[PDB]
Amino acid sequence: LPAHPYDRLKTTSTDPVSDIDVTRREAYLSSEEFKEKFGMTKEAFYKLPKWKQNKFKMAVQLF
Repeated sequence: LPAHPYDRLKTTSTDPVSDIDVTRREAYLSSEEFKEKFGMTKEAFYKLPKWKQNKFKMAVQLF
């Protein structure tokens, strides 16, 4: 599926999207950028708990 760049994606941005996991807006980024901002890949990041997943998300301004 299509993804959006971090430069266009913000923690509280209202920009348009491709209609994906709203709860996982941060995932809207590419495996490279996303993992580059969270320091963890898809399987690596997703592995973390919900409480931690929501924390890191906003941590990189991605929520």
